[PDB]
Amino acid sequence: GRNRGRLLCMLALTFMFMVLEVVVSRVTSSLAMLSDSFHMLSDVLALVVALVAERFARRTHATQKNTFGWIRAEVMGALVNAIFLTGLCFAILLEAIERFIEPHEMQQPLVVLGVGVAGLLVNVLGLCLFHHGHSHGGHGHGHDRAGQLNMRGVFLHVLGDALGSVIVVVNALVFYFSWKGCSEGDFCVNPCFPDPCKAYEAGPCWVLYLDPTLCVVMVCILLYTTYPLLKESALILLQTVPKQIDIRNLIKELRNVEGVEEVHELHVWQLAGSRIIATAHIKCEDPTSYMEVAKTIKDVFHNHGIHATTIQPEF
Amino acid sequence: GRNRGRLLCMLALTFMFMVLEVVVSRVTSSLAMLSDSFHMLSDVLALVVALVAERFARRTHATQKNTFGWIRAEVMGALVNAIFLTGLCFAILLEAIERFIEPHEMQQPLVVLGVGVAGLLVNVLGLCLFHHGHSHGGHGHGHDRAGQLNMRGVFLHVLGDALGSVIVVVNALVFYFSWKGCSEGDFCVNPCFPDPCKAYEAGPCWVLYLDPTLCVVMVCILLYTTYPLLKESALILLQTVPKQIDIRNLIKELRNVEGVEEVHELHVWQLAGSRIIATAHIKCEDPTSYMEVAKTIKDVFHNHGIHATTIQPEF
Ligand SMILES: [Zn+2]
Ligand SMILES: [Zn+2]
Ligand SMILES: [Zn+2]
Ligand SMILES: [Zn+2]
Repeated sequence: GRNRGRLLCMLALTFMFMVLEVVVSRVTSSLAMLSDSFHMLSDVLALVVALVAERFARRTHATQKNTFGWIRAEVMGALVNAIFLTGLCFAILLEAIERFIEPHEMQQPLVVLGVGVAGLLVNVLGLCLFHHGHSHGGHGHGHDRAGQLNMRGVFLHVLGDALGSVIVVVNALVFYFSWKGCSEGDFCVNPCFPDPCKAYEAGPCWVLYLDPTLCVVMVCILLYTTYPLLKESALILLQTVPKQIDIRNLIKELRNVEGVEEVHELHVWQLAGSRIIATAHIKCEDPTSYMEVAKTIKDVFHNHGIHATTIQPEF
Repeated sequence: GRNRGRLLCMLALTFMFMVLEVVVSRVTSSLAMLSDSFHMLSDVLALVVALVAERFARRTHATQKNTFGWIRAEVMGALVNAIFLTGLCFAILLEAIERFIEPHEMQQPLVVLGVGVAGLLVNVLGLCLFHHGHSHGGHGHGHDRAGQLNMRGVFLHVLGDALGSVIVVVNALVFYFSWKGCSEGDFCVNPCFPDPCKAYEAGPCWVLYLDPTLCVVMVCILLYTTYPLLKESALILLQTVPKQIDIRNLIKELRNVEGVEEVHELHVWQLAGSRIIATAHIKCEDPTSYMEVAKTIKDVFHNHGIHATTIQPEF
């Protein structure tokens, strides 16, 4: 409820800021603003993926197209958001390099500054806002993490953009305060800026390379903060034993338990969130005591937290 | 062996064509070629993430950080390649739109045509070249798909680029054969092309919008051919029952087996490739006949192909 509401609100606000950019470009007769319209198309794509994902994670029930259900869909949503952000980070880095090798000068600094401040406000609002395993429930004795991962994915995109907004605002301010370049055409020369199109002193060209370098630094930050989630997400999709559980201790402890000849094929794997699933085979001697033995076996897995289990007797 | 060899060969050839583009740009004093040097960073990135996938998928061996192995790592490699291609497709579409709204004219058509023909040859070479679940093996009676998915992922990128090379070559040819635009400056006017920088008849402007539209069409093709894999890959990561297996028939057939009145918690899920894993609970009356009953139970799962199983008795 709350999560879907937050995502829908941000998607709606994102469309509103898209319309604001388009109309501002229309009044100003500029096209790079329209280019900013498309970054907005990309934030809208992250938000829509995070959401298919919330509806779907909710169908936590035993369908027959998935005997397990869909919570893993939410983890995958987090994963794909992370991968999308990493791809956008690489494309941003390659644009930063392309602007380092080819400096780019912009026009109408005031409207750029205004749209950048508005985007900074929107992104700060988003960052403040976004701050059948038979497991989550039931003691589990028998005869929520995914939400955090999905929101951290959306939070990283919003942070990414926010850093983009900070870079645009700072660059526009530095241009307006410290760049005195010439465009009138009378006593006009651009020594630093190459490519002064076709055939006083211009502004300090060092400032223009202020834009690339910070962007590069920016992506590093994002990549750093992106790395744990895509690690965590790709391990929720690798059937790796969760870090809290160690298998060597489990094997020796199980065998310690009475009546148990062995264990073989112990697979412990983590479902989406805290729904760790473990299946085992346990050799015994007397099948009748097997049941009490199996309850002891359930007690072990249990101490270790694995409260969903299937342990074949293999007499 | 063969797969790692193909991937390493294409990565090496990709670096060679990167160096060729950089040196050609150096001789020609052009920078958009350097832009082509960067798409190359992306083809190289797919090729590396398709590989770490190959390196890991072979460690199919009961580790204690992952009790299943890493074949799922290969499926995830396929998945991430697909997602990367889809992201590049969206960015390409948004660049195509940005060039539709702002037409772009290029210089030095001959070197662009040569690099495009070389890239077309490289991409055609790549397309012709790239054309413990205890399941793959063992009868499995007891007391390779992932490679296709990973290569189809790499094949789709290579196809994507190949279509990019075809578009660049065709556009360069059409410019050289049907575009007679003016740049000398004497009896010179660009009516269609707006933004003729700062202050005869130019070439037909309809051709210049030839570049955007085809690109858009191109991405559609890619998206179409990309959709099944990312569906197939994201279901290998959703624990959904494989399409060949239906659960309703399985439940009734297991119930029809003599000595069984119950099944509960039937989970059937597909490991990476054809390593379908199914765990079940089966209630019985006489534990001694349970063993022969369990062999019958193994026969059922088996017919259905589920060749790894754990089936707790719950007497
Ligand atoms: Zn963004
Ligand atoms: Zn317990
Ligand atoms: Zn490519
Ligand atoms: Zn069989």
